[PDB]
Amino acid sequence: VRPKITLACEVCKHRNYITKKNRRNDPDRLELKKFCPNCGKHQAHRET
Amino acid sequence: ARLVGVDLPRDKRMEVALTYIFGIGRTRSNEILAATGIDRDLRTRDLTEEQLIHLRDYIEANLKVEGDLRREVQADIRRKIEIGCYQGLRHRRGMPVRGQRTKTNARTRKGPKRTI
Amino acid sequence: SVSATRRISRLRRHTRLRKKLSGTAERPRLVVHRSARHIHVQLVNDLNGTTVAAASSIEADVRGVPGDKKARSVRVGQLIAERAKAAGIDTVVFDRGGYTYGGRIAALADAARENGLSF
Amino acid sequence: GASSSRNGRDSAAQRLGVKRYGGQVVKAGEILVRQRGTKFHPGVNVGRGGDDTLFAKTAGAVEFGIKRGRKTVSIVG
Amino acid sequence: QPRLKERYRSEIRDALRKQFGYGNVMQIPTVTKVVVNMGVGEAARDAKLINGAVNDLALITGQKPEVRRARKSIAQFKLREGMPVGVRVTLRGDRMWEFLDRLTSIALPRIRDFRGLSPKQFDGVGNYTFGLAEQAVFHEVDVDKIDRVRGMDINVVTSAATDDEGRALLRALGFPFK
Amino acid sequence: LIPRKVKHRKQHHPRQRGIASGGTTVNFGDYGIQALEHAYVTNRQIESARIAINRHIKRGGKVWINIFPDRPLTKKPAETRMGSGKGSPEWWVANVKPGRVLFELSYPNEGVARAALTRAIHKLPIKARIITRE
RNA sequence: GGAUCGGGGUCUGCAACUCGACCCCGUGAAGUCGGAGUCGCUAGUAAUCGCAGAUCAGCAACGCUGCGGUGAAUACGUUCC
RNA sequence: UGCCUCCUAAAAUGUAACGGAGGCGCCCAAAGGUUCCCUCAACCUGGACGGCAAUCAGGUGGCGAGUGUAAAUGCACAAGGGAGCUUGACUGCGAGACUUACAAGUCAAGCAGGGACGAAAGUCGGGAUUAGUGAUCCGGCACCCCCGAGUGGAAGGGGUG
Ligand SMILES: [Mg+2]
Ligand SMILES: [Mg+2]
Ligand SMILES: [Mg+2]
Ligand SMILES: [Mg+2]
Ligand SMILES: [Mg+2]
Ligand SMILES: [Mg+2]
Ligand SMILES: [Mg+2]
Ligand SMILES: [Mg+2]
Ligand SMILES: [Mg+2]
Ligand SMILES: [Mg+2]
Ligand SMILES: [Mg+2]
Ligand SMILES: [Mg+2]
Ligand SMILES: [Mg+2]
Ligand SMILES: [Mg+2]
Ligand SMILES: [Mg+2]
Ligand SMILES: [Mg+2]
Ligand SMILES: [Mg+2]
Ligand SMILES: [Mg+2]
Ligand SMILES: [Mg+2]
Ligand SMILES: [Mg+2]
Ligand SMILES: [Mg+2]
Ligand SMILES: [Mg+2]
Ligand SMILES: [Mg+2]
Ligand SMILES: [Mg+2]
Ligand SMILES: [Mg+2]
Ligand SMILES: [Mg+2]
Ligand SMILES: [Zn+2]
Repeated sequence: VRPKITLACEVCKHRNYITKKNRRNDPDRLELKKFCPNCGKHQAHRET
Repeated sequence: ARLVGVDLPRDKRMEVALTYIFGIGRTRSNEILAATGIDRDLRTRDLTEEQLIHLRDYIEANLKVEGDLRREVQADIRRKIEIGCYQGLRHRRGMPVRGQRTKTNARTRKGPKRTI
Repeated sequence: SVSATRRISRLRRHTRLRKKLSGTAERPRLVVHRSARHIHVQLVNDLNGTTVAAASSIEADVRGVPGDKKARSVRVGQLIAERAKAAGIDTVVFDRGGYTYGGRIAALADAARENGLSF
Repeated sequence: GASSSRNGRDSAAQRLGVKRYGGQVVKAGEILVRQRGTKFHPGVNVGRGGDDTLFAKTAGAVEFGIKRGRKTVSIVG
Repeated sequence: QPRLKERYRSEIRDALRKQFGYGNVMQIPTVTKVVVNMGVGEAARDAKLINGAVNDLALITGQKPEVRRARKSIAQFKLREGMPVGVRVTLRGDRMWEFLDRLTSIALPRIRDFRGLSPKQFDGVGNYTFGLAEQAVFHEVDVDKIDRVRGMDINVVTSAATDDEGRALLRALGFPFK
Repeated sequence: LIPRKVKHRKQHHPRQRGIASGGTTVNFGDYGIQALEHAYVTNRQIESARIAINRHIKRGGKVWINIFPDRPLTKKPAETRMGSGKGSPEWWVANVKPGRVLFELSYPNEGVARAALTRAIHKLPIKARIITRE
């Protein structure tokens, strides 16, 4: 009910960040602006 | 159109529409519409404000209305309770006061069936 | 009373901000006090509590400013900035004194920023 | 017999308490009092810590004091 | 300019002079605010309050009301925290004045079997509370476009330090008493 | 005498060292039994002493018990090895120290009260004495 | 729908509270067709509407015995009750 | 039977028993970050439905409330209540500490990158804190292109997560 979801950068597809989330509290695949070291800047890191 | 506080519903005729008032019946309406000149066949949605003035004084000066009948009726039944009369005791105990039969009846003064 | 409630609430607010903002000899507290009529400001450096500079809208040179309390706040802002320069101070921390940032207080702070004093 | 071992477990002792006492010379970053909650408060030159650890920002001497009821730890450089 | 106010300054202030000997001109009490509260328990069921107890006071008080939320949980009342359980408005200023003026003028004497309302209802400091039981008290709301009838409970909060002067200023404003 | 509830049903033994610091003088009655040694005094002992008092006086006067057996003493079931947990509380005990006043009498007659009080001391697991309100 | 209540009354009766009938105003309950079960009725019948009488000063006359206005639908038949 | 909290535990730390008590094997996309604002419970007085206790008003009330969750230590300066904007629930690090048989565990100023909030000062490397966890092995996946069994690839291996 709290799976480990990985966040991938939208630009270089780089799966960077792993965190947890409540599927029932938010069923949709969430997005956060995270810092991408490959891009060297913050971009959207949507789940896989 | 609130007449005196009873708030007559629209689309209604005078002679019965006035009867919703607590204290004014059909026979009473026959005179509230007679001493004011308002015809029997009318729609209350067509009531003129000047006419409502013509009956906003006649009722209060020659009739008696909500509140100042309910207060009187509770006042005198209270007087029968306080004076310790047969009617007062009967009214407290909730069975008929006018000598009605109390063996297979008195359901109106009592409640629904009990079936002990 | 309404005045007591305002004074207590404003002291509460300013203590709240004073927990984190302190001001020192090199970068002091530029603390504001606006009444309904005037605004005073004073540069505190509260390691010993020695006000190194002060200004107000009470002296005639700010009284005679053509305009309203916005202008009489920008006047006192430039004034405290120039005598902070005179005292040898160029960077401060700005203490809202417990009032909302905005209005005459923000006008004073902006005037103090525009002419050398660099919080 | 009764199996009254309903309560025989405990957690590890976490070695809390004051680690550097008053007047003791410490280097920067060195933890002074590890504790639960803010039994002591960070004074001048003392940081708090994510688990309320009260380390030293700068080298110098530990001193304990009172700041409006709150008891505090500071370093004098 | 509200006429009850202009006449308030015209005679009630100096009447309060001639009645109470206040040493300073600002000791004179005044109605500081008027709080009108719904106290609706019939909203925790089916959560209907918007067009019943909001669009009515939008026309009555003239100002959009606050939805007072629950603060604790009560099992006997089937209520939990975070449900709309009241509706409140706090009136100040000329519009509060006009609200009392209209109320005493063309609204208050219309309630059924009304003869004046209790003067003992004071809380001991100089504030007054009472209630009503029907929306048609005001012309602004009609009966062919409303739901079931309800009522509002009114606090009137004055600067009076005690009950005799609170009641004195309410009477001078025009509140009926028995 | 039984506590109507206790926060901690299994306590350590109350500690019998030192002179009693409170409840040392006669405070309600005019006669008192005062302890001269440490003991745990059970509720049964207290009750038996109280009955001894009240049916040596039979009437009149009144008896104060400024000692309450609210400290539990546990007991392992009768036929058991050591150490499978603490026993269940079954004795209720008051920790009396030398100098604690255990019982007080008010009685108009002197000798009857004194004899009743000694009758109670003989009921107690303790050396005690009669003291007065000066 | 007209029970229910307050108030005001008429008549009878020595007398109307226990316990009479009738009248006026306002008040306006239960009751929206009634379960299991059960009743009457084949023609001027059921149904429905009044009128009259005996008893009776008065009457709880909706009871009982009578009079007339309007006025039906069905019965193939005896398997079953 | 591991972990967390208290008492035992003898006022540093630590300290045993099949000693006394409880919790945990999560939860939260906000219940995180930040900025700003607020103060609770209880009691008393008055008030349509409403009563002891729903909402309201006024007093009194410094913490007796609350804290996602046990207990302790804390927190009213709030860490408690509310609102706006956000993703620092970062990447590269890390002087120096605590703790410790080892393995582990814990704290950390501060520097840089790129951001959030803030007018600034600043704060932010999840959550008031301390449980919510599992070494190594062996594998999986994404990326990097490091090695590539004659050579070019590839297979396979390696690194980072
Ligand atoms: Mg959500
Ligand atoms: Mg421990
Ligand atoms: Mg943490
Ligand atoms: Mg003591
Ligand atoms: Mg009818
Ligand atoms: Mg019905
Ligand atoms: Mg119907
Ligand atoms: Mg007859
Ligand atoms: Mg006869
Ligand atoms: Mg017939
Ligand atoms: Mg210790
Ligand atoms: Mg020790
Ligand atoms: Mg367990
Ligand atoms: Mg947040
Ligand atoms: Mg908070
Ligand atoms: Mg994470
Ligand atoms: Mg390091
Ligand atoms: Mg930066
Ligand atoms: Mg900015
Ligand atoms: Mg940092
Ligand atoms: Mg937690
Ligand atoms: Mg192996
Ligand atoms: Mg090759
Ligand atoms: Mg080859
Ligand atoms: Mg490969
Ligand atoms: Mg690395
Ligand atoms: Zn990227």
